[PDB]
Amino acid sequence: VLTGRTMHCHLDAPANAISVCRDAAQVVVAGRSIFKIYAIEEEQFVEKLNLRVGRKPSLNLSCADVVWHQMDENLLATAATNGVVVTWNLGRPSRNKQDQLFTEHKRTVNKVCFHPTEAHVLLSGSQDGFMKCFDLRRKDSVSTFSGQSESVRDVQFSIRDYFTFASTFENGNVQLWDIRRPDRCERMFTAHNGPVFCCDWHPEDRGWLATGGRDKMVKVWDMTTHRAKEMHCVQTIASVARVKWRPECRHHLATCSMMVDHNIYVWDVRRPFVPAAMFEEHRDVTTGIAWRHPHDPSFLLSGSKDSSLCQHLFRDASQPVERANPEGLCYGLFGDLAFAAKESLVLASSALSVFETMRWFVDTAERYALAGRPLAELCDHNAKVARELGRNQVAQTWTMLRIIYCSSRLPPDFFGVLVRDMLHFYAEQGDVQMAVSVLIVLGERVRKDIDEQTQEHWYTSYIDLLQRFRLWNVSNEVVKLSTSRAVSCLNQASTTLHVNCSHCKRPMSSRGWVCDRCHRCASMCAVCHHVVKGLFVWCQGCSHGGHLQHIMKWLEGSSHCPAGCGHLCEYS
Amino acid sequence: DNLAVVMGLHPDYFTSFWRLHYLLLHTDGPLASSWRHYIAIMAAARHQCSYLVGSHMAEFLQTGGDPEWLLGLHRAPEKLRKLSEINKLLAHRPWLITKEHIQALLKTGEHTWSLAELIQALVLLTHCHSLSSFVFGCGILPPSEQSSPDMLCFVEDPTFGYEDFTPPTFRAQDYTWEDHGYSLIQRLYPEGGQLLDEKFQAAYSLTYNTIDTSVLRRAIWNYIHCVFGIRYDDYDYGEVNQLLERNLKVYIKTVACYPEKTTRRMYNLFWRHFRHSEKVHVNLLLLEARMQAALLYALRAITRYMT
Amino acid sequence: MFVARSIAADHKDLIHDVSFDFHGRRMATCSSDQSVKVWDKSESGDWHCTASWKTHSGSVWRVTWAHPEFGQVLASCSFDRTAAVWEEIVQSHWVKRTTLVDSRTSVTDVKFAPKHMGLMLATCSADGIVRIYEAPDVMNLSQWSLQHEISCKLSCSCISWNPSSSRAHSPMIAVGSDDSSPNAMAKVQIFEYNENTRKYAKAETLMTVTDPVHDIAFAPNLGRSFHILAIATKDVRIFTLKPVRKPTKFEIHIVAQFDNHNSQVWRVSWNITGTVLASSGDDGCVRLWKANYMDNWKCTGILK
Ligand SMILES: [Zn+2]
Repeated sequence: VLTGRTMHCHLDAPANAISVCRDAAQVVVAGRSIFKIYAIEEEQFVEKLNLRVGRKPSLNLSCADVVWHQMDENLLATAATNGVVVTWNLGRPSRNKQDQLFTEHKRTVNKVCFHPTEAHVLLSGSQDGFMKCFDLRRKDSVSTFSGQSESVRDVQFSIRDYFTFASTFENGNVQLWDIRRPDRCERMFTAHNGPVFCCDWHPEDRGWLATGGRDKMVKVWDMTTHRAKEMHCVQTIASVARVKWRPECRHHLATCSMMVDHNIYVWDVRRPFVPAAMFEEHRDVTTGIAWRHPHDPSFLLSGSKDSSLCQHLFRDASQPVERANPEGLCYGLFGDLAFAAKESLVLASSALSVFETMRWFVDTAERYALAGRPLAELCDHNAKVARELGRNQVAQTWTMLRIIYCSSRLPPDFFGVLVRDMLHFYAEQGDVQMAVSVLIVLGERVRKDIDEQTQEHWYTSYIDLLQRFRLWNVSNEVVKLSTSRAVSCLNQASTTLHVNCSHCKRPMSSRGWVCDRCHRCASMCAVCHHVVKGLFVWCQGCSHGGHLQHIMKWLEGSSHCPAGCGHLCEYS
Repeated sequence: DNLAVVMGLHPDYFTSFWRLHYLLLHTDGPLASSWRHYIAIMAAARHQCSYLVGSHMAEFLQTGGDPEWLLGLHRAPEKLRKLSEINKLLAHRPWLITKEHIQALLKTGEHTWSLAELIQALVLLTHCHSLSSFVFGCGILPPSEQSSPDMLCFVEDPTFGYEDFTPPTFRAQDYTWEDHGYSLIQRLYPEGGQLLDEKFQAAYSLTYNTIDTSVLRRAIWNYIHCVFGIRYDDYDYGEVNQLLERNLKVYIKTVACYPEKTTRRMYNLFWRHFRHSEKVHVNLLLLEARMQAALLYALRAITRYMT
Repeated sequence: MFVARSIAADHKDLIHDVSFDFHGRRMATCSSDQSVKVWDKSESGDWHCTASWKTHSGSVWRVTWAHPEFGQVLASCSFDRTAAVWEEIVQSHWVKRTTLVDSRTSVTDVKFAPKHMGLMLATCSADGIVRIYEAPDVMNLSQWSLQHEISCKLSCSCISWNPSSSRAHSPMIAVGSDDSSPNAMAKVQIFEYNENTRKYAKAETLMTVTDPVHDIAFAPNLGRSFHILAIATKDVRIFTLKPVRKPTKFEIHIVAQFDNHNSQVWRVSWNITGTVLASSGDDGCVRLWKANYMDNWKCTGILK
């Protein structure tokens, strides 16, 4: 089998390519300024050979893709951003593994692959849309089938059908070729919108290809039929690079990002909106991921740009599913409780219900009286209303206030210090309705006994409560005659409409109904044809209107503007 | 305006440019319209082009701006004053840009910016710079003297211009507008990314006919990206020479850096009996190539700070 | 005895938050499949879905309403490291306005400030940064500015403002941690706004709480002189933050400790007036609590 735990290895330069050997013991981390081969031990990992030993500060040997070949133990090939491809043979006798070089490419090469059985085949992807294949015969190094598309970004050969291969392009169309017939393609479908950066065949099934692209998508296509189809679509938070299937588990994908995200995720494909594991140790974008052996899923090797090679293990993950909050609660103005929780406590869906678990507030607000009567009559009316509603402890307070105020004798200020505490008692339980009501009823007698800030607090809290229930009438009746000056000025700001004539254009000044210049009766009704001296209604489109009641009646049975106009100032 | 007629030489580019302009200057976003016009004026005042500054002063005044801000720059909000040195760097020497400026920009305080406004500010600055370059390189009379069918200062350190060759250079294949730069903008600026991308593809669609097309435009692209310093990885610069000529190189390496000096005679001899449309196409491709490198430098500066 | 009437959300994944707006007649549900749904009340008496779209590219954790004065506005935080603001435009047209992209790791909570000091918004972050936004022009919802930022040196998982509307309580915020650190560092903190230095400052720390915190909620004031806070770590807890007469100094007290759940308590809420408190644990039941004029809290209902 295999053994080992999580590891690190701090490198010298950023790296963007990794490959593993058939022995499941070597890593071939490469990049722009480093090309090493590593041996991993159970405790640490030690460099075994530095392939840049014949060092030359030249661009001849960069790296953007390394592919290890499993037919022998020495055949290796690298892709350079100079457009040249350098293959290596570890069996060479001097300190230089270079075997054969190739310069049959226009601009650059991006991905290099082998073919599992035959050892004399080597594909290559370009930036010029010129994919090529090579051989071991030095003279024979050309098979230059091209797709009239943009830059190639990944080529892969199938597992079972060892005559065909796949390829992905920049515009977003995935193709399928066959080595025996390199003239015409076998399929082409538009996988993404934007480049597709990676692909990976399914180890188990006969034909199952997964492509990831810049559009933050991962799609798995079924190419068994004549026309392909999309089954699953995993949505990631950044552009997807280097997607790879896990071994022995046919429904898991390991995908890394190409920007922003530093983490590595494994998805369940069946459940696409939440991952299964979250490896978070890298402190920059990871660049390569490879499963160590294709027959033992426990270990994943993943180097990054932070100059680090890691071998994290499945068991020591950072799962987000078990660290979630499954439920949610909320109240309502009517005592309705909304409760949602997943159907494992009442596992990929949740059920919610509204529990129909302050009626007196509305009737108390409506039926109370706050002015227009003497003090005794107001207290009596409020007491009667409170008694009829069912609360007697509230009802007797009104009558006691009436007895106190609406009667040598007892000292005049006897109950001042005493009435002053009933306000606080009623306020410190959430019943601001009473406190505000009795404050309004009494006024100047008790005004200079409660701090101004407390008065503002009670007024504002009660006003907000009243407005929540859409009781605008009471909400304005509180503002109009509130004791505090700063509170009784809220409908006094930006509540004056500036109005001018639509004939002479000048602003109607003063308080009248006749234009200064036009000399006409501007405020003329459309239905009454009389003069409007009170409430005038207006239409934003028709620019018409008149008396409130007449326009109401007309719009109840008609649907056109009363002034002829023709514009239906209520769209159906 | 007059510039529209000259720019409308081809229809595959004018639509993209108009779309980007409408998104940048009129569509609602993280910054008020008056602020956008003010930073546009500040950006355009770096090459001392008066056509854009004149066209933008009226727009700033008509959109509820404060006349008091146009009596100089010291009478502007301190939040907008923190952008002066970044504008200075982006104008003519973008190689020397780094994390210190951006961290000072997003440093906590009272005039502290936010990362959803800085990106729009940078895009606007680069757009205005390259537009000024086009205006002074295809001279427009406030209608072009080039072909045929007051100002105050508003500047910090006006005696700073474009320096010599470049120093650690830039290997453009390690940072491309394709793989990752577009990804960063698509996340910071969701709508201003595809419009830039459409504009770039449009600038790459136009090809000349005077005598294999693509190689001619490649020479221009690589030459300007080198004079700014973006050194590529698949080019032999011995092939750059026998694609252009000195009669068509002083023009280009004068407009890209200091377009304030380009007179009638500076153009009078471009080359041959040109069709006068290929020359407009060449003066246009410079717009994209010059606004690309600065944006790449700024995006690299952004990405180093969030990593 | 409430009647549990169930509605079919048809969400393709879990549900993480439900919120009533200002009037008790519309609710908004956020799910883990990048969707936000809105349900309105009929005169018949049932909820029907009236709007649904794709919000983020991650997993939406919370959705909150704003005051009706500023319009019909919604906010949402997601695992894609952003935060958004939406408005309904008259049929059901919900349009995106801004994308607060300043975060680096994730956003866990999002809450609107009480609508007496502007249109202000506070977002948490798993890295431990609480940021406060603002919109000086109340009517452009595309122009948001960053005013303050607080670093709490611990993972952040909840947030809750102070609804007290009096001119005697400087605005303050409460943040809750979720770090399973071996050390018993305090996991609930309080910050308050100082009028003269224009800066948020640490006010008090709840040292007695050394267990992971999943929800934080203040109680509506409506005329009280002190403050009440509810924390759901592993048993429901209620605190008191009475101040001292003239940052400011509070004398914290413990008033309730209810292990009735025999599980981990996830979320809590307050009724409308700071009289009843709700709870939600792993047992799958909601529970209500109330006081008895001796400040002796006791259960007042069990709902399945
Ligand atoms: Zn009308």
